[PDB]
Amino acid sequence: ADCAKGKIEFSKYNEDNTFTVKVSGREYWTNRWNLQPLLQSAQLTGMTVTIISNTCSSGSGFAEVQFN
Amino acid sequence: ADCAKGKIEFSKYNEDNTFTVKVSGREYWTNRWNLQPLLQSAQLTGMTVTIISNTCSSGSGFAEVQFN
Amino acid sequence: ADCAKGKIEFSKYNEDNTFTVKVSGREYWTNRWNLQPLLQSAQLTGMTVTIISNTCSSGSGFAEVQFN
Amino acid sequence: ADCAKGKIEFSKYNEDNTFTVKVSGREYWTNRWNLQPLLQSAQLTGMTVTIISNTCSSGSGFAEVQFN
Amino acid sequence: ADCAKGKIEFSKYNEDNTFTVKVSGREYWTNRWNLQPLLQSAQLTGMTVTIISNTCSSGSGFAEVQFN
Ligand SMILES: CCCCO[C@@H]1O[C@H](CO)[C@@H](O[C@@H]2O[C@H](CO)[C@H](O[C@H]3O[C@H](CO)[C@H](O)[C@H](O)[C@H]3O)[C@H](O)[C@H]2O)[C@H](O)[C@H]1O
Ligand SMILES: CCCCO[C@@H]1O[C@H](CO)[C@@H](O[C@@H]2O[C@H](CO)[C@H](O[C@H]3O[C@H](CO)[C@H](O)[C@H](O)[C@H]3O)[C@H](O)[C@H]2O)[C@H](O)[C@H]1O
Ligand SMILES: CCCCO[C@@H]1O[C@H](CO)[C@@H](O[C@@H]2O[C@H](CO)[C@H](O[C@H]3O[C@H](CO)[C@H](O)[C@H](O)[C@H]3O)[C@H](O)[C@H]2O)[C@H](O)[C@H]1O
Ligand SMILES: OC[C@H]1O[C@H](O[C@@H]2[C@H](O)[C@@H](O)[C@H](O[C@H]3[C@H](O)[C@@H](O)[C@H](O)O[C@@H]3CO)O[C@@H]2CO)[C@H](O)[C@@H](O)[C@H]1O
Ligand SMILES: OC[C@H]1O[C@H](O[C@@H]2[C@H](O)[C@@H](O)[C@H](O[C@H]3[C@H](O)[C@@H](O)[C@H](O)O[C@@H]3CO)O[C@@H]2CO)[C@H](O)[C@@H](O)[C@H]1O
Ligand SMILES: OC[C@H]1O[C@H](O[C@@H]2[C@H](O)[C@@H](O)[C@H](O)O[C@@H]2CO)[C@H](O)[C@@H](O)[C@H]1O
Ligand SMILES: OC[C@H]1O[C@H](O[C@@H]2[C@H](O)[C@@H](O)[C@H](O)O[C@@H]2CO)[C@H](O)[C@@H](O)[C@H]1O
Repeated sequence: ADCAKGKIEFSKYNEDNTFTVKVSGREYWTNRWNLQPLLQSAQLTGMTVTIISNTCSSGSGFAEVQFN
Repeated sequence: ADCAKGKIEFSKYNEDNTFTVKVSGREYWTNRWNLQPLLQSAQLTGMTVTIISNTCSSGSGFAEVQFN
Repeated sequence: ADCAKGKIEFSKYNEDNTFTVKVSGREYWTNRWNLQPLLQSAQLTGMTVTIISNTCSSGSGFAEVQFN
Repeated sequence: ADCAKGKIEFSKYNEDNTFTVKVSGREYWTNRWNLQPLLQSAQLTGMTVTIISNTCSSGSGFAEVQFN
Repeated sequence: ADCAKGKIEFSKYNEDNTFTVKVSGREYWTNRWNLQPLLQSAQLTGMTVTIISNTCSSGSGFAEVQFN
């Protein structure tokens, strides 16, 4: 499902090396290392991202994301 | 063949780690990890890309792309 | 704890491959390779970063950081 | 030898994972993956590059390049 | 010691995978792969870099650098 669509409010590198982004008031994290620079680049340019996952409650993990 | 030439409309990181880009109204995906940052950079800067592949219908894979 | 929140005044690549950033007048270092490009991008763009660690005195290590 | 010195006219990711650039009307390819993002950045900012190799005819391989 | 401080005049990817930068009229090289994208980004944006090493003559190696 499309869990959230919006700008990245903040991003955060976590101690376990996962990466959290806050979109549409909800936080989601991913363990895919390659998405770190891609998500930060979207954040910097103010691009809209769509967090895609089976679980959409805040604090959930995701591994799929559309840029624009 | 040159399947599509134009700016990337959107890109998507897939759960299976492949990467999809939509160019000239058609979607294409690649499994080449090195293309991910090159494609996202082309998207953020509005570079014109030419998706090259023997299969050009929307939903097809590719591994070759020219950046202008 | 939130050790420092501000722009990165300088970053430095160390001989042991760790990376140091100076934020709010204090220096912090991290051994997480993935953070290097993220922290440099933040520095180049003037992003506000929050260094998160249980040890916040100048010269402390960290592995967690929020980008705003 | 200095094979070509000029702006990157176009770059291309090849199916065999090599990367081609066209400079001063000639095509050069490299198998050094680390060069890909460096060459694409030079291309985006319009920086002059000097392709260095012992073989300088169009279609030759290289692994050395000066930026500016 | 602080060997040189200024903008990167040019950078060069070498055949042995090392990376050279020219700062304040002197060339320095490093074998640290991680420094490549950091040094190139510094060069592209005009950041001031300070090359730190015990050997400061042109042609010397380094593995420590500050980005301002
Ligand atoms: C001699 C002719 C026999 C049949 O022709 C081949 O048909 C297949 C269709 O099944 C074609 O395969 C397709 O090739 C394209 C590239 O031309 C794509 O493959 C590339 O991209 C994928 C995904 O990124 C992989 O990286 C492959 O290694 C790439 O080559 C497409 O996914 C693939 O189905 C083939 O081109 C015809 O020659
Ligand atoms: C009397 C109480 C002692 C027990 O508490 C622990 O104390 C130590 C101090 O010696 C704390 O260790 C410090 O933890 C921070 C993060 O909170 C830093 O460690 C992180 O960063 C480094 C460098 O990048 C490494 O990546 C570590 O893996 C990270 O956790 C700091 O460097 C470290 O000294 C500890 O937090 C307390 O629980
Ligand atoms: C010494 C043997 C007699 C002739 O000298 C050598 O001739 C060969 C011609 O086949 C030259 O090989 C060419 O070398 C250049 C660099 O000068 C290119 O090789 C580089 O780039 C490729 C592709 O990226 C690889 O990374 C190589 O490792 C690099 O060295 C070119 O592709 C290659 O054909 C050789 O230089 C002469 O000494
Ligand atoms: O003009 C640059 C060129 O770069 C890429 O091709 C390279 C050489 O130009 C080309 O001669 C060489 O062809 C070889 C293949 O390497 C090999 O895999 C195959 O078995 O034989 C052919 C010769 O028949 O390939 C290198 C790349 O390794 C790029 O593929 C090409 O489109 C063009 O951009
Ligand atoms: O990236 C290349 C290289 O950088 C660092 O080494 C530098 C020089 O390459 C190296 O020659 C030099 O060696 C010095 C020692 O520092 C000094 O203690 C000794 O007495 O004399 C030699 C004289 O050559 O060291 C500098 C760094 O100060 C880095 O240390 C090295 O690992 C490597 O990455
Ligand atoms: O329309 C593009 C899609 O690309 C990816 O899927 C492809 C292919 O289209 C599909 O049939 C196959 O099952 O998986 C491929 C990836 O390995 C994405 O996964 C899709 O979401 C579309 O973007
Ligand atoms: O002037 C800097 C040079 O850096 C690289 O060479 C260094 C060093 O200068 C040289 O003496 C040694 O043999 O190799 C080093 C790299 O491992 C480049 O190879 C040179 O072309 C210069 O750029």
